[PDB]
Amino acid sequence: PDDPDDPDD
Ligand code: NA
Ligand code: NA
Ligand code: NA
Repeated sequence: PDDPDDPDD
């Protein structure tokens, strides 16, 4: 969730 390019984060 913290990383707008990474659906898992
Ligand atoms: Na994300
Ligand atoms: Na950030
Ligand atoms: Na990233």
